[PDB]
Amino acid sequence: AELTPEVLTVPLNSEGKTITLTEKQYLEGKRLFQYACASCHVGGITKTNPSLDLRTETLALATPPRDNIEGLVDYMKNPTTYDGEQEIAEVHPSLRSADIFPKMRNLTEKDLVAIAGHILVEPKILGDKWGGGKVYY
Amino acid sequence: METLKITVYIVVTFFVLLFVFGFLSGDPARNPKRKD
Amino acid sequence: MEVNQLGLIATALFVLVPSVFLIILYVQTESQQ
Amino acid sequence: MEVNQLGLIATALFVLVPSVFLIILYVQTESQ
Amino acid sequence: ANLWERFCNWVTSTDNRLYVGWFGVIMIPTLLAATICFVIAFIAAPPVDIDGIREPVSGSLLYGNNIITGAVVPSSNAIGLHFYPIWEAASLDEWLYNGGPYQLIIFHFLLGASCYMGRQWELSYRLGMRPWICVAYSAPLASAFAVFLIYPIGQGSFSDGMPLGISGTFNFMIVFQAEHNILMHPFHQLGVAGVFGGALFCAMHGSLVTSSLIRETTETESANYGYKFGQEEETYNIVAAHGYFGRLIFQYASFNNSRSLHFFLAAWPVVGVWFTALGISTMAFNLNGFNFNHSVIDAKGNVINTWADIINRANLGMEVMHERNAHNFPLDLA
Amino acid sequence: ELVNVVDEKLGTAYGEKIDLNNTNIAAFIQYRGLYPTLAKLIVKNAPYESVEDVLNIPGLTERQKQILRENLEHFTVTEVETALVEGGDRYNNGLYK
Amino acid sequence: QTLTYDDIVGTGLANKCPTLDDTARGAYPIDSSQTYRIARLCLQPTTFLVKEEPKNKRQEAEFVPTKLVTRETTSLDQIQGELKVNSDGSLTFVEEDGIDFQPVTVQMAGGERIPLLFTVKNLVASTQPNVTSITTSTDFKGEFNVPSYRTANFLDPKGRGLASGYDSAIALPQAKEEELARANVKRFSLTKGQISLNVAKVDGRTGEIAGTFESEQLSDDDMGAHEPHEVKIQGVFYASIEPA
Amino acid sequence: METITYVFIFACIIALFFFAIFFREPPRIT
Amino acid sequence: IPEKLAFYDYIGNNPAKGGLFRTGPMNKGDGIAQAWKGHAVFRNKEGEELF
Ligand code: CLA
Ligand code: CLA
Ligand code: CLA
Ligand code: CLA
Ligand SMILES: C=Cc1c(C)c2cc3nc(c4c5[nH]c(cc6nc(cc1[nH]2)C(C)=C6CC)c(C)c5C(=O)[C@@H]4C(=O)OC)[C@@H](CCC(=O)OC/C=C(\C)CCC[C@H](C)CCC[C@H](C)CCCC(C)C)[C@@H]3C
Ligand SMILES: CC(C)=CCC/C(C)=C/CC/C(C)=C/CC/C(C)=C/CC/C(C)=C/CC/C(C)=C\CC/C(C)=C/CC/C(C)=C/CC/C(C)=C/CC1=CC(=O)C(C)=C(C)C1=O
Ligand SMILES: CCCCCCCCCCCCCCCC(=O)OC[C@H](CO[C@@H]1O[C@H](CS(=O)(=O)O)[C@@H](O)[C@H](O)[C@H]1O)OC(=O)CCCCCCCCCCCCCCC
Ligand code: HEC
Ligand SMILES: CC1=C(/C=C/C(C)=C/C=C/C(C)=C/C=C/C=C(C)/C=C/C=C(C)/C=C/C2=C(C)CCCC2(C)C)C(C)(C)CCC1
Ligand code: OEX
Ligand SMILES: [Cl-]
Ligand SMILES: [Cl-]
Ligand SMILES: [Fe+2]
Repeated sequence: AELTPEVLTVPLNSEGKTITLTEKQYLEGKRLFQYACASCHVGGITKTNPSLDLRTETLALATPPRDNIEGLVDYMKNPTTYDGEQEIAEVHPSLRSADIFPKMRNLTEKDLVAIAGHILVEPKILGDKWGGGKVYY
Repeated sequence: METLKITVYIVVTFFVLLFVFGFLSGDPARNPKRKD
Repeated sequence: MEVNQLGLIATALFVLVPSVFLIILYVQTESQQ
Repeated sequence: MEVNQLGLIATALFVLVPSVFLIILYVQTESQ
Repeated sequence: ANLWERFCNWVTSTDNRLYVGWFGVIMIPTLLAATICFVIAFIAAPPVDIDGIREPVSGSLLYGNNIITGAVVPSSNAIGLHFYPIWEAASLDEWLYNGGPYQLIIFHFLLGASCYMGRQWELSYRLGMRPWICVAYSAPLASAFAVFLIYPIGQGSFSDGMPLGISGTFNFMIVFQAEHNILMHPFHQLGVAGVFGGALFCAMHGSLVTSSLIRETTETESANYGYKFGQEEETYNIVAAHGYFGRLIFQYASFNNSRSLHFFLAAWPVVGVWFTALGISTMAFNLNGFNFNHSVIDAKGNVINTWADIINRANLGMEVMHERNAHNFPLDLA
Repeated sequence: ELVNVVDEKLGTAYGEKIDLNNTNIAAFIQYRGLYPTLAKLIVKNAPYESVEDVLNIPGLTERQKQILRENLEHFTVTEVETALVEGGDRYNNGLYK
Repeated sequence: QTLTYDDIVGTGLANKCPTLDDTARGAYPIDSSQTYRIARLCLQPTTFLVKEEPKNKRQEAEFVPTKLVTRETTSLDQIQGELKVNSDGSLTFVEEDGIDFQPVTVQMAGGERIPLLFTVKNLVASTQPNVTSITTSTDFKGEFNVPSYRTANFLDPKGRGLASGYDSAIALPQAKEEELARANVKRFSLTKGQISLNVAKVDGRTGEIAGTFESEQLSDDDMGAHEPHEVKIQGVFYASIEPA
Repeated sequence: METITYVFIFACIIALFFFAIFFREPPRIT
Repeated sequence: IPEKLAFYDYIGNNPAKGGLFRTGPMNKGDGIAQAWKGHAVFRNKEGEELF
């Protein structure tokens, strides 16, 4: 197996538009996810609230939908609850909350998309392990 | 219980003082060769 | 038969303890002469 | 506890027989 | 002389069948209290709520144990590291429920065994000996301190000290492997080399000296009678043992100096057990064994399991079953 | 005479649908729009006689009643089971990942 | 006075309910048009009594004293609810929330440990009718729920449980499962208890009251493995009333 | 019976300790 | 009649009803007494009390 453009092709938006990532961006996204996210989201779970994972099926059913780069980027800008009814920048790292979540201060918008692609590519590689938890280690 | 606590404190105390004073009593001289 | 379980241990010891006593005294008698 | 009631006699003979053997040999040693 | 000097002279007498000494003055009462309490609790103590969840574990013979399953059970998690003398309980019944005997035993025992170490130095001084036997003993003593004192400190509870029991000890080792991957820790690997190598070198030296015993007996008597206690001369031909062993491997992998040989025998196990005691003592602060989980991945990024991942599947079984009623939140952080 | 009541519930509609009287609040993550706002309301008002009684929850918005109407097919009600709703287990049932 | 945590920590006082001066023997006027609440209800047990099993010949069981083994972990506090005024003039307290349960283990002569879920969950306690004031002769009588001591996830030592766990004795693979049924099949009990609260001290100014309570409830049945005991708990209480 | 047995054996060992120390073959310098 | 008194009036507590090699407690023979059953009164068909 290898890391191929077809693996590295994920939804850009919900219209169906897609986009294709390079090896370099996916690896950048992994490095950055580790820097800013993995303390809570290692392997696609969420330590501080296990009921919500980063499986693409979970993301798809969020409001707004987040199985695509734009809505994931928007979530890193202005996060909300799963039903979209409340904003949670106060307790979830975001660009809106770079003052109290310092690690977001220096993230470029291209950095956020790398993080999104990583999140969207990783379950295609790991399948159930991603968001699965210790059952699948 | 109060009575047990005091009794243990005294006992412990007594033994601890034996230890201190015993080693203070010229313990270096108590060997089979040189009495410094 | 529905028999006293301890009968066995009782019988074995009843035999074994006094017999070993006698053997001990006999063998050390022969080691003298 | 629903233990094996042949365990008492196995344990007892396990101790008694070899111990008696040793004692016999030791005493006849001390008397020669 | 006067009373206190008579007492001092008796305490430090080299004529007592057992040496007392100043360290002995503390050692004797603390070891007696530990032993007496331990023997009575092992036989008759009622069940103890080790994990603080009102789920008492039965450890004594009279409450359904045998020699292998019985233990004196660590004190309640609800207590943590708080001091729980008898006089702090409202009743002996409360003290027994919450595991008070464990604290009494371990504290008197750690103190007695520390003074046992000091007593070894003390007699060696009174006899005119070199003093470092007690250093050797420090390896087992430090081991004991680790499982009964240090590891509870780092983890916040004497409920995680090692139980005083055969199966309790196994319980402690299994949970330790899941919580710290001690098998993958270099210091415990050093400890295994320490004790395997101790055993190996023990058998080697015994076999080599035994092989070169000087014919001093007939075939109908124990070879052991060829040696007489205090005899001037050596009863084995060390040149011959070197000649044998030097050829078994090669001439310089072998020791012809007795003093250097015996110093090696002392140092190998002592050092190794220092390291494994330091290993428990630092995993006490959650610096754990190497972690190689998902450490190999393929060009795409599939996980390619190694033997470390199989170990981890075992660890995970231990993790999720131990203390099955004790965790409410998803990480087991102590 | 002696049955495990949770196993017996798995043979009812609790075993296939979200039981508004019984299921843990994490199950409402399964369908879009229910979590957490409406899941909390459903649970707080939780003893319902019929699934449709959930549309009468005081305060719903018009969009909320719609989201609920879209997911009635996913809901059921069975008799409240004491072992499922005690201990706060509807909010946290001891299962994480 | 105004104590702090650091004054109290470790002393055993955190398990004690507040008290009222021996001179607080006043009256709290109840205004029927008004609506009321208990802002804090505190219950501190002082004795646990367990009904002994009168053997087959029986004659009559007594409640025997017991020894507490679980330390100063027994009190119920921060309990809140509305005090309603019924149309017949009685008052009814309806518990809403609070720290309203404590597991307790007491020990009987001979060594039997008796756990119990000391609780007033879902308390509803009412006064006699036509109560125009709360006084030092006001009583409430009430009933509460006693849920199973262990909840559904609780696993027994052989890994068996209600909502989780093995459903058989797995160490006895070919035992006859029939005489093991009562241990293999976990059951969850919900029983009722009764409580009397007898107001003996009233500060009509501040709306604080205090008194003694007695309750009766069952102990743990170990999710159906054995029969429970009847337990009688006695102690003291404190409540503060606030207009709602 | 099983408890008695374990305690009996343990008790015999403690008595062995006493004799092996205080009633040993004394070492002498031949 | 208190059960304690009625239990003395029962030959199974007569110490002269045992045997040399019948070992153990009296409960091992007749069992662990639970209750007095009552005092038995026999009558024939003519209503005479019989003893
Ligand atoms: C060498 C003797 C010795 C030593 C060192 C210990 C050591 C210990 N015992 Mg043990 N004990 C001993 C002999 C000893 N014991 C004997 C012989 C018995 C049988 C009576 C016991 C019975 C016993 C029980 C029943 C218990 C202990 C406990 C303890 C622990 C704390 C004791 C404590 O708080 O004292 C504090 C120490 C001091 C106050 C001494 C300080 C020394 C200064 C110089 C003197 C201070 C003045 C002092 C306050 C005056 C006393 C009176 C005053 C309060 C009015 C400690 C591990 C307890 C335990 O293990 O709990 C987990 C416990 O429950 N011991
Ligand atoms: C099949 C044989 C075998 C061999 C060769 C080893 C070898 C080893 N084991 Mg393993 N082990 C084995 C079977 C074996 N094991 C079995 C059956 C079990 C039980 C299931 C274990 C359980 C076990 C545990 C639990 C651990 C080890 C560890 C070790 C290491 C240290 C062992 C030690 O000091 O021994 C004592 C022997 C000596 C001190 C003498 C010297 C031995 C060395 C290894 C030989 C020197 C080679 C030399 C440099 C090369 C030739 C020289 C020439 C050019 C002149 C070493 C890699 C430890 C480890 O993993 O460390 C990483 C460890 O933690 N072993
Ligand atoms: C072949 C496999 C193997 C081997 C060789 C070892 C070897 C060892 N293990 Mg490891 N272990 C293994 C597998 C293995 N283990 C596995 C699979 C697991 C995971 C399940 C572990 C988990 C594990 C843990 C968690 C620990 C070890 C420890 C140890 C050491 C135990 C000996 C010791 O501590 O002595 C040291 C000496 C003592 C402990 C004795 C102290 C003696 C006191 C001071 C005196 C006592 C006196 C007594 C009461 C009275 C006598 C009186 C009498 C004369 C009448 C040793 C290095 C232990 C360790 O490192 O301890 C520091 C430890 O805690 N192991
Ligand atoms: C004065 C002595 C005495 C008395 C009256 C009792 C009385 C009792 N004991 Mg106790 N007991 C004693 C001594 C005594 N014991 C001693 C010394 C021990 C330690 C071994 C015990 C250990 C003990 C236990 C473990 C138990 C009792 C129990 C009992 C009860 C039942 C006894 C029974 O079945 O006997 C049976 C009596 C016999 C079978 C007669 C045996 C005598 C043999 C036949 C004579 C041997 C003949 C000899 C070889 C002939 C050769 C001579 C010739 C060659 C010259 C009873 C109340 C039991 C009980 O119910 O307790 C709750 C019980 O479980 N006892
Ligand atoms: C688990 C293994 C292990 C045990 C059990 C052990 C035991 C012992 N080693 C001793 C010595 C030594 N061992 C040494 C090196 C080693 N020892 C090792 C491993 C061990 N050594 C290893 C691996 C090495 C290589 C480094 C040396 C170099 C020495 C010594 O100098 C010393 C000795 O004197 O040798 C003869 C003795 C200490 C005597 C004493 O303190 O009396 C005091 C305590 C007494 C008399 C009674 C205490 C009773 C207590 C209160 C009982 C209750 C509490 C316990 C902790 C219960 C534990 C229950 C268990 C089931 C876990 C004792 C026989
Ligand atoms: C087909 C063909 C080729 C067949 C023909 C065969 C043939 C003739 C071949 C040609 C020869 C040949 C060698 C070919 C090449 C093969 C080759 C080199 C194979 C090598 C195999 C191999 C690497 C083996 C490993 C070596 C080995 C076993 C380990 C060495 C490491 C080592 C030194 C071990 C022990 C460490 C150590 C210092 C021991 C001390 C222990 C100790 C102190 C014991 C106690 C003690 C010690 C004493 O010392 C004395 C005194 C006394 C008292 C005493 O108590
Ligand atoms: C690039 C990194 C930077 C470099 C870093 C270097 C770090 C290395 C540290 C070196 C330390 C120096 C060596 C040790 C001290 C010493 O030499 O001892 C002194 C003695 C004297 O030797 C004896 O020497 C005698 C002469 S004399 O005493 O030296 O004068 C002679 O009589 C006799 O034959 C001979 O055997 O050595 C010996 O007796 C031989 C045995 C040596 C054993 C080594 C020490 C103990 C080993 C512990 C191993 C632990 C194993 C744990 C298992 C888990
Ligand atoms: C702990 C401090 C966290 C860190 C660091 C990050 N996230 Fe997070 N994430 C966390 C929580 C508690 C939640 C749930 C919030 C809620 O109540 O809804 C989330 C949720 C998300 C989601 C949505 C997943 C879904 O299924 O809808 C995403 C996409 C997400 N988080 C992403 C994310 C990224 C990219 C992070 C690094 C920059 C990151 N999180 C950090 C907790 C924490
Ligand atoms: C004087 C002197 C000396 C000596 C000393 C001694 C000898 C001491 C002793 C001491 C001791 C001898 C001690 C003891 C201790 C003990 C203890 C402390 C115990 C405890 C126990 C307990 C507490 C128990 C309990 C219980 C249990 C566990 C179970 C069942 C029940 C009961 C409750 C019983 C010398 C020589 C040094 C010198 C100097 C002087
Ligand atoms: O107690 Mn004994 O064990 Ca050390 O972790 Mn947490 O805690 Mn419990 O869990 Mn896992
Ligand atoms: Cl466990
Ligand atoms: Cl937890
Ligand atoms: Fe040697």
